[PDB]
Amino acid sequence: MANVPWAEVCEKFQAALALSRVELHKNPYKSKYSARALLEEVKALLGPAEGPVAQRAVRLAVIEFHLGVNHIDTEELSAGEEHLVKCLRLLRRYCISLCIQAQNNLGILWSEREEIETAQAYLESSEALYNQYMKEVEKLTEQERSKRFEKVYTHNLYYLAQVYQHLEMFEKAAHYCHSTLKRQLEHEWAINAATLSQFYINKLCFMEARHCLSAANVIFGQTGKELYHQRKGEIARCWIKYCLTLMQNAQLSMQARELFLLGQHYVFEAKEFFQIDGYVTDHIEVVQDHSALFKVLAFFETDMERRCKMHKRRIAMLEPLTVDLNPQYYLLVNRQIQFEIAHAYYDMMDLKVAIADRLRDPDSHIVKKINNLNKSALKYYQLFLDSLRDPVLRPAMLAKFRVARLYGKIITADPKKELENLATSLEHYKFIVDYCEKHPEAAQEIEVELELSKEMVSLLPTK
Repeated sequence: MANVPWAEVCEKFQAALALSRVELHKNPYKSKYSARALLEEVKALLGPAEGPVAQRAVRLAVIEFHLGVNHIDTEELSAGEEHLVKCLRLLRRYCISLCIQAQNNLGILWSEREEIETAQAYLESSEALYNQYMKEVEKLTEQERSKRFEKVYTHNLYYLAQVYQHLEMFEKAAHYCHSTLKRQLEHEWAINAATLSQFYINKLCFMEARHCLSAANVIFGQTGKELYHQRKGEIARCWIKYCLTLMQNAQLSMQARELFLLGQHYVFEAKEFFQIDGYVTDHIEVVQDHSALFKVLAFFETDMERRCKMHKRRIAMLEPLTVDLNPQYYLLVNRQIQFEIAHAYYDMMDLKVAIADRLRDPDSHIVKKINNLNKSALKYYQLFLDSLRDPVLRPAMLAKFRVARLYGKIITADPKKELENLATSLEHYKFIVDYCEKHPEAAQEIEVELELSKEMVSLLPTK
């Protein structure tokens, strides 16, 4: 009886790799266990009871890899981690192939472990050994022993980017997954381009964002081609990040018309695909960003009126979609859309006071439009307080100031209703401030303004 020759280890390699490869397809309670039983039969066939004879070293390294895949098959990886760290110690005492296989095993076990600090420390040590390899002091190859190193480099870099994005670490993780995108398109990419564009939204450089993002669009066009599509939601979030980039560029510009034209084309194609791909919550977000871009995209005086009735038609298309279901989720999104229509009525009232400042106020159709708008906004604020119990510092104070101005300037009734309405607004925020015991931001000067208003409307209508 001699030792294990090359033919026996090659037929064992072929059999084990072929059955594990046809088992990882996942076309069951025993077939995966039959692959694990064959591999533990090889484990018993090992029999452990320059350097030494390299056949034993190669077979122990590949059987440590097979023990690791058996442990990830059985989800009891403690003995697998023990055997692999002993393999790491014996390869330290005992190079390309062994260290890259040990590093892939370490990466997959510390990705299984989900402990952040140990996984990131082991990934930094494998990266340090990678930089040491870049320092640099057979029969049937895949591609010159280079394609295997290429794919495990991309896999290890994507997994360390995942461990880094489990932390905050945004700049270095973003650079690392951009390197994975470059290394992949030189030889999941939609979500990786999505988080690149989201980080660049969090950043300030948008030209490189548009460069890599249009590269993502043209490789979506030239992907080349089953059941799990996900492209609808993926480019839906891409259109979402497109309008968020439009939001931040309009915000930095406001605090020419080519932005209007690109907004027209991109949000038109976006709204077309958003009508294609569902939805309920996505459509709430759609009319949210549509109304918000209609607020931020200001042109002129007479251009404001058509834009206001445009986003009024937008919220009038929002409204009858969520009437039939009505969960408490509808109550929460009803509170958000009442805040949105409150902002829309604030913009409409700025339009109306500009019109009353520059043009004639007591005209018939203008009075009809403003009293219809006042009645609809009173109903909308009635629903907004119906979100509160009829029988956190910023939006409550903003809603109080908005309903205080609504109590103030919209009526020309018998001259006591506006006075009692501003009085109850003052007492409402007095109850708010003795209920919260906290200091406000602008409500103190709007309270002293409403107190002086209480004095002058206590004096002047009586005269």
